[PDB]
Amino acid sequence: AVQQNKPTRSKRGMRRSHDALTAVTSLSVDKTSGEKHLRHHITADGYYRGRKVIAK
Amino acid sequence: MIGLVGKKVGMTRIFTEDGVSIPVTVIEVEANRVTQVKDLANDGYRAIQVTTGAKKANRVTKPEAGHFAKAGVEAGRGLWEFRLAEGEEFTVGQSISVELFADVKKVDVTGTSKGKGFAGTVKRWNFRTQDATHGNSLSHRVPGSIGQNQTPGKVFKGKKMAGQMGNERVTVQSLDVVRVDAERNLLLVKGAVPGATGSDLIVKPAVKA
Amino acid sequence: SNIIKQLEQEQMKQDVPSFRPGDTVEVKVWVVEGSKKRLQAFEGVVIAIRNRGLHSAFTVRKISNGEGVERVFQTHSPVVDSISVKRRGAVRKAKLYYLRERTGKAARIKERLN
Amino acid sequence: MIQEQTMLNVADNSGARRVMCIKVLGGSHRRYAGVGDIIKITIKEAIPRGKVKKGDVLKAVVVRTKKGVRRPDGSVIRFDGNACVLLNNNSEQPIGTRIFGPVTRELRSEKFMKIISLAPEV
Amino acid sequence: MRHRKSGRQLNRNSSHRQAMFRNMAGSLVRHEIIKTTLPKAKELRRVVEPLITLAKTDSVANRRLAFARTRDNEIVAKLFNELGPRFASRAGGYTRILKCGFRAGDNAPMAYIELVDRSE
RNA sequence: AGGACCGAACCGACUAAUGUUGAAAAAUUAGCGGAUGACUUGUGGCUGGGGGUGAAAGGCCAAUCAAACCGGGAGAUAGCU
RNA sequence: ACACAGGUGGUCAGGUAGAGAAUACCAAGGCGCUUGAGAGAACUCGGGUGAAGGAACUAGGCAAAAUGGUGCCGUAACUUC
RNA sequence: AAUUCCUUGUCGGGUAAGUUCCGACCUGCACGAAUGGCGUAAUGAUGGCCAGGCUGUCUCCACCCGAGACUCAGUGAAAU
RNA sequence: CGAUGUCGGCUCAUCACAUCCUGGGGCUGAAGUAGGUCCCAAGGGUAUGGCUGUUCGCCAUUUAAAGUGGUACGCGAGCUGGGUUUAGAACGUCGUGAGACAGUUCGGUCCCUAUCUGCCGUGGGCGCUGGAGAACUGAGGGGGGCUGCUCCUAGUACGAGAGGACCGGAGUGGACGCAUCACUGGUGUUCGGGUUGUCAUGCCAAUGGCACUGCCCGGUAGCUAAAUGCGGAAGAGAUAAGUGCUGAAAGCAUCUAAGCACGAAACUUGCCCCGAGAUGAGUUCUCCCUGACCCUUUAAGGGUCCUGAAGGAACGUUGAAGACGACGACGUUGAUAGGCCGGGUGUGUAAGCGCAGCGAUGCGUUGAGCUAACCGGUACUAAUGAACCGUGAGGCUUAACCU
Repeated sequence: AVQQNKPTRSKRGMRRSHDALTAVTSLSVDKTSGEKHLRHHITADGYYRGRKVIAK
Repeated sequence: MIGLVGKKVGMTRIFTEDGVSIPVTVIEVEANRVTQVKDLANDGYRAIQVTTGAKKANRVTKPEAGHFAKAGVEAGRGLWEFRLAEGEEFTVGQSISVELFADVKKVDVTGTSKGKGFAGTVKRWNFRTQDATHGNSLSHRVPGSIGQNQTPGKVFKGKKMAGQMGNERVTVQSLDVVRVDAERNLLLVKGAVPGATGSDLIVKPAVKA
Repeated sequence: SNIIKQLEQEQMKQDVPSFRPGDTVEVKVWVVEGSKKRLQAFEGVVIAIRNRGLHSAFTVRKISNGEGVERVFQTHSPVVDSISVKRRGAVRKAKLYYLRERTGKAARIKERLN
Repeated sequence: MIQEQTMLNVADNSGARRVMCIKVLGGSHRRYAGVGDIIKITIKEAIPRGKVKKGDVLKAVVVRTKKGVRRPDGSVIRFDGNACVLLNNNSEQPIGTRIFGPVTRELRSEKFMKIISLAPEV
Repeated sequence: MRHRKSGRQLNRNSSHRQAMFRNMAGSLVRHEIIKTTLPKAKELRRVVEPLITLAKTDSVANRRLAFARTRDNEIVAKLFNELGPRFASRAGGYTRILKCGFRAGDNAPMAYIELVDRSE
């Protein structure tokens, strides 16, 4: 239930070798507004696939 | 002999004339068509590689399409391979139908079983549950002990513990073939075969006597 | 499942009479005793009907010279030779399992007559 | 599906009225008796001047069960109450002369032929 | 192990889900576009769209049948008076989900679910 | 009438499960006993350390009790670690 | 020690059903318990249901299940009546 | 026997089978008369045994509903 | 002794063989059946209950059999806590007494979120020498091996009779394991209905909330077992004990020294599964990439421009796949999910209206209405054009061909 020798910083980084974040990896450009957004999501201005939606 | 690749259509029953229901599994066996023949002089073993069904044109890749194009055959949904039995002979592009089982009397059906996910040892290994009362403290379905003491001080290999049950190749042997229907491309075997409905099966003749 | 639907309806018998639970039914059944093939009769109240096409069953409950018997029958079996409805019966449920607890005057089903 | 500790009714007129199963014979770790299976019973109740008295230990064959029997077409036959006929302990063929209630076509064998010579139905 | 079961549980019991979809269906009928989580949108389709198809056939039994579900009388006025004759030829597909990012409070994948006309 | 009966508040604490680096340095949940009495409770007062108090358990006396706590003798003494 | 599932005396006490200050649902009034979103594995906790059997479990019917109200009929041994 | 070592004494009852239980015997290792003897109606969150009912206790587990467990975002310990 | 928890029960094993069963065999005071005894054999199998805290034991009833041991008298960071052995109390006895007795009796807190090894599962990286998509051979590893009874052979062989076979074959069980959901069922708080109390929707009617899903009655799909299918084998090889054949040393005899044949559930295969990290990194098929130009401490060296393939990954709709990754399907030239349409299934004849009745209610329209995960269809909604990763012919030596 508890460790018996203090683990090293080696073993610590080895465990964290997988904790890395993946980048976005490329975010797509709107058809009409020409601005960037996550794919399959609406843009910050509220367009999606070149048509105007929300408009708040 | 060789086998054929089917597809588990589901289960029904077949009332006999003297009133005995037979639980059958319906296996649609379309035209398995040979895409490659393998000889000792090139591969070290005699075996045929068949395909079956049909695949979309845009979903088959260029390696795969070049393989089926060499064979002179329509792309199917997969490639399988059957070892040949020393006096058998097939050609590439030859179609094989359920008619092959018109004599066989008893088959072996190989599929992937239904995946039950991470299963505990009561489901998985039929361990027996400890007391459900009489004092028992948080250990009802747990595996108990897992080994001995200082001697060995290790858990032995292949100790039955919990983990992924299901979703693996299983072969059911010696199933009685009830009907061969060359018209509808069907094979009715007596019993349950592995897999959910629509799963790919592999039906060979029975190797047991 | 057009394969299975096509394949089962090749076996379904055509002249199964319309009955509903509550009905007193005589069912004639092929009973084989060595070489002779007899046909015996089992009359009782339908207490349950499962409709699944070929896999359609129905449970008939008799009180046979003593204690009570429930035969579940496969409707489309070749064993089940005849079904005839003796007394049409008026109940409100669909599965009459409460009658397992009642005998005699309590287990008494009104007649339907419409 | 009769196991140890199960109180069965008695179908013949041997004198017993209510028996208890104490073993299911016929194999090692065998759990259940059933359609026409032999058990060993003890007699928990008797009528006052029957052939078998209370606390005797003898054999019986199960003739009806609440669980029921399955026919080869898929049809089941459940009764309402488990019942046995008390066979003789050493050389079988049972004690009683009448048999009450129905029995099933799965005592159609050599020995129990006697039991289905009696037994007003099936 | 779940095989072929349908219906999200949504970390609620059955009565809180039922109540929650009753409110949220009421809000989508009322405002015609609401922002919710992406799973709650995807379940809201299977609650909301049957009310529209019930509304496509106006009768006293369907008004009462859509007032047992939904439990609000303004809502069963807009269904049967506005939305039912609005769709009226549209066979399913009364509502679209538009994914719209993540919350700030708990990083949940939001989505705007809206009715499929909103031509106003 | 009743150290009467059933049963809430109220007082308690018989069983089980949880909890056991707790939500809690003794509880929670489900049942449980008493419930007009030798009851229970508020506010104040009195009894003090070989002393109190005790329907008695070596119990209780500020989460401490086969002799409280604080300060001092005091850096007790320790053929032991 | 905590913005702690504990402890803390008195006073007011609506509706319907109910014997009732129990209990259920409500009014006045006050709250949603200061981490959320998913998924729907084992296992743990709190629960629901269960074929046939029905204490075979076990140290032991522990736990669970069962019983459960009002009126009337009826009610044994033994007894300090 | 809350007392008995030998001892699971012996006989009887209950049980298919009873080191426990009830009745009896008496060879009381090592009861016994206010450190009370023997009875004793009622009472007991008292000890032991039996039976009816009842049941997932169990045969032998199965499924379901919820809270964690698992993944994501925020905060962020501990024994060792 | 700056703590190595000690009986018994449960769960879970694992090895030994001095073998309980099954298998082979020699001797028998072995007629047969059943035995006794000894050799070989560890594949698999190897009870449920009463009593007791008990291991043990006795008893009851099974069974082919209910093996004997080791594993901290296996197993308390897996469970229990009945016994022993804390603190309370009492009996018998000992002591004047405090107390004491492995004498008895009643009551009596069992913590731990796993770092490392191990183990069960499941992925990421890199390697395998151009990249990629598939199919494979198979080194090696694991699973599985139990067995009763009935019938025939044959009431033959044997025996005076009673009784009663070897060898061989057919059937059908028990226990165990794998799969599955067609059947029989369980569940089915997501479907339908009945019903009690109360609250609300103005009210009647109808509904909804809350009361364990309020209590119930049924029930789809899925999951499931008590359900239903299948399995353990035949055969081959090398043998153990054992039995021999020919045959000397030893002109006989002799199974062994040369040579040869049998011989068992053990051994190697046969059957099922994993499996190229098998660094010894294998094979086969297919697909893709056929540009220029500088610099130097001229190397399988570095850089710039142009190109970006096969394919993968991401994203989305998701799945009888799933803890998460992973795996599978589909992304508009599209049935991947939702909705919709038709069907099925389940419940059981809705609401409104009409009629009968004083009324509760009943009847007609009406097997009505509503129907979850099911089945068959349907682009209505959502699966976006793209971007991202991956390159540009793949080293050296030697050999055989360049027909």
